[PDB]
Amino acid sequence: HLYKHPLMNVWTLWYLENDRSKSWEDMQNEITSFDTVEDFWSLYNHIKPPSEIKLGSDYSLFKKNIRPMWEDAANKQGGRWVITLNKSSKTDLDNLWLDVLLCLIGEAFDHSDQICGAVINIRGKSNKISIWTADGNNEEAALEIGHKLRDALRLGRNNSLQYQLHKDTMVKQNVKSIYTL
Amino acid sequence: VVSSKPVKSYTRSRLMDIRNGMIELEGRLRRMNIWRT
Repeated sequence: HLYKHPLMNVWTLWYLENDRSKSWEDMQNEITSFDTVEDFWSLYNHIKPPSEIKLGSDYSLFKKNIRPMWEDAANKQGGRWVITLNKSSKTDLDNLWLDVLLCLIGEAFDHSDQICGAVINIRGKSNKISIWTADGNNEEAALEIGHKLRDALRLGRNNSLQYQLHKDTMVKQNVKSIYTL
Repeated sequence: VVSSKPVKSYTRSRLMDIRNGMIELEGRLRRMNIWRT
């Protein structure tokens, strides 16, 4: 068990205890970083699936030295592919999230250097899964990634993909979509 | 194009296969009530 399959990138897993906090509160926790398939699986097998974590929690897998925030240099000019999961079962939820992680670490996208990370929001009622990219103006990259996502998760009309710029996402209570699939 | 980071890809199927043929982190996983066996 000495040898492990190397990944192209180093990834970091993040846990968000609470989605609402005061301006000085840091509810975002680094859990660990990994460089190999085996290390990822080892991490995965020891943490709770998103169907079992607290409501108002987040899971986030981002490349090393990129925070799960849009204020970060890697995310500032970028955006995200959003998938809304209304009335989705737990096994389907866990499977979608895992398949997303596998897309990331497995480098399933041609524009790999456009991928920043991904995050799942568990809110009980309606959960969400998002894939963050570096540049919202990079139409080719965004579209390619979106199509790959659509195929890799076998999405139909029922669940639409929405590409939203992080700058346009600043609403207290809908958000404009640059691209739709 | 040739660069310092050559492409290393893994299909979902491959990754799952690798999963099948198989620190102090436990403490922090337990502290966050995230730990699971």
